[PDB]
Amino acid sequence: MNLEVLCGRINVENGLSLGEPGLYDQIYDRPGLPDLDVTVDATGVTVDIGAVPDSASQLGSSINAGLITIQLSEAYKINHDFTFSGLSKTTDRRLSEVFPITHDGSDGMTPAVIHTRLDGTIVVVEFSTTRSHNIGGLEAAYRTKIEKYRDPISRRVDIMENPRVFFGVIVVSSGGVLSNMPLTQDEAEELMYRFCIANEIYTKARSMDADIELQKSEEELEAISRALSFFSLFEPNIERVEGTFPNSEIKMLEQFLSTPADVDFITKTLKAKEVEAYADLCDSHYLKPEKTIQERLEINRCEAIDKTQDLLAGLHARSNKQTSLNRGTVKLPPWLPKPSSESISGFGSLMDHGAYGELWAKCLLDVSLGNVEGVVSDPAKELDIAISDYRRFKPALSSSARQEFSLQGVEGKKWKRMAANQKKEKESHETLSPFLDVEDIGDFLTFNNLLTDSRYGDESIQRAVSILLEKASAMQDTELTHALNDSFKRNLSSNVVQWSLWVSCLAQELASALKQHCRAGEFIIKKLKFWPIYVIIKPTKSSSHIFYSLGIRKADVTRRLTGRVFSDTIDAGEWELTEFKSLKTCKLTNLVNLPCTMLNSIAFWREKLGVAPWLVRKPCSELREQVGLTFLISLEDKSKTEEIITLTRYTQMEGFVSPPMLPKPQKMLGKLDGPLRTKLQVYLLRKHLDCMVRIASQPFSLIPREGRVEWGGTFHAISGRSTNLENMVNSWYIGYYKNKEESTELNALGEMYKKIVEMEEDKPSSPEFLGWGDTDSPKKHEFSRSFLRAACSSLEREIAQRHGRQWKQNLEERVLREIGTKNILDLASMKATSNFSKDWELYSEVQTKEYHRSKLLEKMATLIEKGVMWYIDAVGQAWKAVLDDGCMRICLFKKNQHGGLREIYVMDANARLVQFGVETMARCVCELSPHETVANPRLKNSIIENHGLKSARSLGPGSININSSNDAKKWNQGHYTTKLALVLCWFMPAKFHRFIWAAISMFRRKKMMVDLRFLAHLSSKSESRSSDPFREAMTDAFHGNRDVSWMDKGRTYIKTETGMMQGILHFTSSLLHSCVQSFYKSYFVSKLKEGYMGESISGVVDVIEGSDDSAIMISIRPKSDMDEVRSRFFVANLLHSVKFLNPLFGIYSSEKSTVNTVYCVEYNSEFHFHRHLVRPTLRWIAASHQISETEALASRQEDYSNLLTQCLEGGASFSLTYLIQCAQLLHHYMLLGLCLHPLFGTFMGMLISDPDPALGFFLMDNPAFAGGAGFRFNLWRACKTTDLGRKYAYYFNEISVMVYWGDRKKYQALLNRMGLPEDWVEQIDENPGVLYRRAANKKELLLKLAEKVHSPGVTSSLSKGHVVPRVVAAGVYLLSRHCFRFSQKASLIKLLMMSSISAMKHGGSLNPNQERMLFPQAQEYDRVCTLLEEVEHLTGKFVERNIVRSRIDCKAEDLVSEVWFGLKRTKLGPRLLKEEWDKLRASFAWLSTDPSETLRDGPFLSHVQFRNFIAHVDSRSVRLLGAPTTISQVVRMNFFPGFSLEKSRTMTLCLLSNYLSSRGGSILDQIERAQSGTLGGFSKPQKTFVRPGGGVGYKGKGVWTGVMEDTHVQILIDGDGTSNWLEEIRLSSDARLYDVIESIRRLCDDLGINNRVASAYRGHCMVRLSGFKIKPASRTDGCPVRIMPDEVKMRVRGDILNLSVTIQEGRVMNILSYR
RNA sequence: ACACAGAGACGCCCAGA
RNA sequence: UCUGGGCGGUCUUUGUGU
Ligand SMILES: O=c1ccn([C@@H]2O[C@H](COP(=O)(O)NP(=O)(O)OP(=O)(O)O)[C@@H](O)[C@H]2O)c(=O)[nH]1
Ligand SMILES: [Mg+2]
Repeated sequence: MNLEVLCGRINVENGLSLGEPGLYDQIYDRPGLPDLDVTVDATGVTVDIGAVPDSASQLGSSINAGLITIQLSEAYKINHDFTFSGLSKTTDRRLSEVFPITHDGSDGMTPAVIHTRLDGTIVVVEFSTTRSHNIGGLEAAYRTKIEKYRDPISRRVDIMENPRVFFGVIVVSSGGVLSNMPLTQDEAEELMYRFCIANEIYTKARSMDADIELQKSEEELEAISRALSFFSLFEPNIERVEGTFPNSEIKMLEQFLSTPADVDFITKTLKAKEVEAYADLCDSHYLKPEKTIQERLEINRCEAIDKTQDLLAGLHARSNKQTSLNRGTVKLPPWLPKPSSESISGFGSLMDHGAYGELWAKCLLDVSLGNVEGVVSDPAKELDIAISDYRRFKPALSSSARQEFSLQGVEGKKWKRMAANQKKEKESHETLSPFLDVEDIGDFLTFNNLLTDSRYGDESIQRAVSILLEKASAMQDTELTHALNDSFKRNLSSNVVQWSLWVSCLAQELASALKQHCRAGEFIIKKLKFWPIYVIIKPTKSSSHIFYSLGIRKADVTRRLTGRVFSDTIDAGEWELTEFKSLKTCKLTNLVNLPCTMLNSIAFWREKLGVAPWLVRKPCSELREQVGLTFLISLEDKSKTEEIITLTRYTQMEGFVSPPMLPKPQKMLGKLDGPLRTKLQVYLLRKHLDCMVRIASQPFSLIPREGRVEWGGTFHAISGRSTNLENMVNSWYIGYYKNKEESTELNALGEMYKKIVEMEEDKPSSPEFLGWGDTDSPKKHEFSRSFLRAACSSLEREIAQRHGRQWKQNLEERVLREIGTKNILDLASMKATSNFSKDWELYSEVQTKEYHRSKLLEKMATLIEKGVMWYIDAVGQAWKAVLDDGCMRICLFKKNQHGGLREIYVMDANARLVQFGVETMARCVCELSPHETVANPRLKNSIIENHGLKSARSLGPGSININSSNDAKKWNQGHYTTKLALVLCWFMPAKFHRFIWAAISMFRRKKMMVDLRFLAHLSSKSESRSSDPFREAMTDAFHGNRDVSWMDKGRTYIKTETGMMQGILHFTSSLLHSCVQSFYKSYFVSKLKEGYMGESISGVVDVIEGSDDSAIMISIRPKSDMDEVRSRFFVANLLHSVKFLNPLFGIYSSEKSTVNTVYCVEYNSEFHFHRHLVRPTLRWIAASHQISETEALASRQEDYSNLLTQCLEGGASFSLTYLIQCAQLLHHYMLLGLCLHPLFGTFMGMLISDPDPALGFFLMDNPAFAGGAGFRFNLWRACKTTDLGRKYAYYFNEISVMVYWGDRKKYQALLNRMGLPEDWVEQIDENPGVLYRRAANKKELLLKLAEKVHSPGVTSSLSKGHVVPRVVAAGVYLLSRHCFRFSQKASLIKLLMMSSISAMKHGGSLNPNQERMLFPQAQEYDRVCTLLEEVEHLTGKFVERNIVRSRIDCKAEDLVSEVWFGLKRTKLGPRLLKEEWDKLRASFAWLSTDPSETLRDGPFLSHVQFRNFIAHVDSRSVRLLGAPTTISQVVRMNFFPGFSLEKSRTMTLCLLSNYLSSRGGSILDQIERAQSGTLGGFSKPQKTFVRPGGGVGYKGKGVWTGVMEDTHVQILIDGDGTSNWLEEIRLSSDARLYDVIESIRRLCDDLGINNRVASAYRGHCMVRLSGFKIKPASRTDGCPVRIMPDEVKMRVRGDILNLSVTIQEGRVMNILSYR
């Protein structure tokens, strides 16, 4: 309506004013809604408006009741345009036209109505519209708009004299209209009615997928616009880029894009590599001349024997050549005493039994003469501290004793220069000969007494564990849990676990003593709390060695562990003593975790051999061998020890190689080099050599049975005993029992510097093979441009075929959106960033200063403080800094892995911002690839599974499948970082090239810090005498005696030009490997088409690729016996030619690859053996004890639950899950101070009073469904069935026990460097909308940063390695010194008494309101709890080798945000919105539309707690392994292997029974929640005028929108009065196209639909669908298959079962009715 | 004792003889 | 080379992705 009257009524007097916000609610009565007929075209959406329904209150003058139309591009403002079009005047002007330019960057955006004709003013009446149901969101919108538009106007005020400006804001919502210019109630009513009718139009229009998936709002368009503006105005100064980085000319990119691939070179090179591969495969694999398989195997065995003997001779020639040595693998005594109690006759016989005897006697004399206090803590003294709220001796050791101790490292620094110490040091470096006699290790492994019963079931430690386990099982006390508990007791009464108990106690007590220091000659003596073993301890410091000597009376040792693998013990008169041994912080974790490790090992290797936990059987040879091997690996904890058994997987996968090809296990002799320093290493190496000889002698026998393919003849990697396939795969994985987190000494940092340099120094001198020309015999780091063009074109063809034509525009828009939506804060994280700069280059200046890495969060917050809020506004500054620097800065360390040796690089702050854009670009490009899995996880378990279906469909029954599991070597340093730029720039638009090329061109000069301490100890070592050229290379490179290109005179860095870094260009290299795999796929299809005699071989080829590990799968069908051999030969040639085709692409095939394997593939350690999927369970079983350093006590339990779930999903039965949860309980209580605190039993007794998990109680899963339910499920069960619910209800009615680690010394400092305000809580409270959205301004980003830094995740992120020793070192004072915090400092005994004195003031239970508030998922918890009583006793039968994968399965966050702030986040319409909000109000009565009303009248003081509450309100799904009512089936099948415990038609019958019985609520919602589909209806009801039509109406238009099989089915329908036909069809999920088509046709024929009329649309399309049949997407005719609430009458028909779902016309549609 | 085809660690900072 | 004392979320130490 009129604007001049609205403008002229205001009068400006002095200057700029904001006005007064007037709020006008609904005052006058409102009519209904006019009749609206909306139709969506291919170019616009148009509305016909009917008569206004009886405007008795003069409301509706603005509407015209005629015809209106809008565009698709203008549709997203369908409210903001149509509501406000009466006041809209076409101006297209900015204030910059009427005000002089102040150069503030505000000269381009039109700010809505800016009517100027009032005495020379500008008003800028700027407009808005919201869906808020309250005032708080309206106030937030007003504040956001005024903050957006206030500052530039005030900046532009002062340019002219006497300003007259008067800015204003209008906001319209359903609840009312708030403004600031003078407005009367009538036009406010008009605007609100226009808003209601426009919202109705928008609701009708939201049944169109062109608008549902349209751009959300102006935020996405503005992000795309700013990204476009940055990308079109970014000058990287390319001449400088060429001047400072090598190989940075644009001409490489121009010639790659312009000059096509030379077909003649490709044709010549392919036949050259084909004949080379044929010659190599004949020569190496013995085909010329012709021979049988047997003699081929014998001569391959001869080659293997010769190669192993050559390696043995080479290792023996560099050793000390000794065939006998007395060395113990386990350096701990074999004592297994009987612990009784605290027990602190010729004490002179120890003096003359050596130096250790002298020390022990002169210590025990001080013990007897001195004070008992100090050795152990008195219970009374510790109890006197909690309620009321170390022994050191200096013996005069002799010179001989001091020298003997210094020989073993005790005070060895002072006696370094003596002759004996120097001789010991010289002999220490000697390598052991491989021919050393190690028969004792094999004798111990084969025969031992580790699993024999120890008979201490009535022991106090076992009594404590038993009572705690009985209390944990008291709430579930049935027969099955009792049987498995008794089995755990038997596993706790073995000899090995009883030895491990006192060993773990010693390790934990050493970890406690690691923080103590002693003077020269002082020692610390203690007694084990249970066992009568005395420990003498020499502490140096925490980061150095701890020394210990053990002593025990000869009468207290009841029995010993058999075997000669133990170190010699000194035999004195009445005591047995052990020499001084050393440990470190890293080595203690394995010894702490020892009894749990043995318990889990016994459980796993007991069930894997087929004996039940509840059966009694004597241990066999192989079980003892596996347990002893695990014991020795855990006790030794050395990298070279586990490397040999790690390589056994790659060695033993070669036994699956099919003819014609021989097994090649002797290719791994290259990685088996290196010195051997222990007897166990020698034994493992010889067993590995024997395994290679046995593998080369005979392959694994692949037997085709009646319905499945099986493998026989498989055997253990080390012990060599014949076992099953699963046992072999698991035995490949015993080497991960070593700790990941191994502290690396400085002397090992040099050798890991080799891999950076040893491949850099061989850079080719000519860069004309680095991307310029073509080469048929390429050196490493070189590649062919033509081959890269061919592979890139092949992947381009694949992407265009899969995602339709003009896909580059979609890729451009998604890349622009992804870049624009990124802010500064998302890249801020608690990951380490480098601090290396130009000031750190010269060692002559940084010799004293020590280098510390900073946090990325701190630097990103520093950039936030400087007024940088968007990501694109920092990349330019980062590139300016990097280009001025001239190089990219990197700092290194070592990865704490198991698979080998690996260096890890860390960027500075500048390079990360540049790398992030390229990373997102490459990820978005790889998302289009149909065989890339790094960005598409769903393809990991899809391509392998669907290959069988494709082979069955295309080739039919009887298909031979041949696989190749390729792995690349040196994936990072091999790729010269010009290939990746070319590959990325092939797929990207033309205007994005000049940033992609630059950002990747900075990887060609890498500037890497080396360790400063390494430089300090190398500077004073200018003379080197090592038998390795790299050591002297480092020495004279640092000292400048020679010239190298990778280190200069006195520089703290190394230069690296060739190669990328690890994972830094992960997605781009994934794209490159996808291109290579696509080229190989096309080439393989071509060769299978051209045949071998000219007759084609009918076969299917598909490839999968990740980062460097790929797999090629080829299924072929021979037609005869003679054809099969030739076809297998041809396929073997094709799969072998990749090893020579890869160097043309610069990829080097490793010896880790297993080529030409039938019915077997490995991709990501996921071994697919035909229809039997194999996972290594031992990795997750060994992963069940590393926990994160957390502050709350229950968080330890939830971490244990997470690790337990990880162990369950790896393929473990529920019995192992229960047993390893028992071991987790034991581990948690030992960390609580079970073996280090005198006051545990009383603590134990106090847990009689209260089983509170927050106070230190461990909850246990139900043994039938253990691991699959979280910790919160156990908490819920305990609250319902025990008295814990009373305590929780009392605590809630009154208104958790958490401990600070280091009292937040670092955290607070991390706060103080940021400078964040301490008053941010009220700023969050006053604008509730700062969350639930992303960001809009600098202040809200700062507030979100302050919210991020005050989070549990960032709190539990400053923890360092060796978490278990640091946790257990606090176990001596966790109970009896004030360390916990309650919701000041108080000991946990005090917390238990405070809980106990309030236990008398307890009553009732948890009402439904509190348990719904606290325990949000209670419904499915009860549903899964009520499905467990059907099987409760050990009743069943023994009847598994068919293990496959199985899976077991609006929300309030969107609802609250939409209601309170009007942000579109829900699919549901207004009716369902009101219904869901009413249900949420029924859930919590304190909720209200006003945010302030909910804040003030709620239990949360500020909005952040409310936000975390809503986040915690909002599904748990678990993946298992087993054979192919579902819950009952998987529980019955997955309890124990081979043992049973006592479209889907069945689901359709269940739904029908529910419909006839009406057990639940709406049957439509029950069907939808059951994942069945077929729910929806019309939105244009096919307008019906008169009967003469074909069904009265059925003419003109019509759309059916609904959900079937989780899709957005939006079938367009149209009739001409004589027939009805579909027009366009849209689908969301393309999982099962054929079943969806069948269901669609079945729905269609019930109403009557013809597909004769094809279409009128020839645009973008993925599949074109003719009549009831799939056709090619663009051939002819068809229709464009496109990928992007009331129940009144369910009557039935006759003679057929029917469900009347008649939506808007007299025809019945069927859901699942049928006959 | 740990690390290593001999680079390290086996204590480190403080005023006093 | 001795004398007194002080020393822990110490440092080493943890990157790119899923
Ligand atoms: O922790 C990791 C592990 C793997 N990766 C990335 O994944 C790649 C493959 O991981 P990889 O174990 O195969 N190492 P690679 O350099 O290929 O040599 P090799 O072990 O002999 O085959 C590596 O080259 C890294 O780029 C990481 O970035 N971080
Ligand atoms: Mg690899």
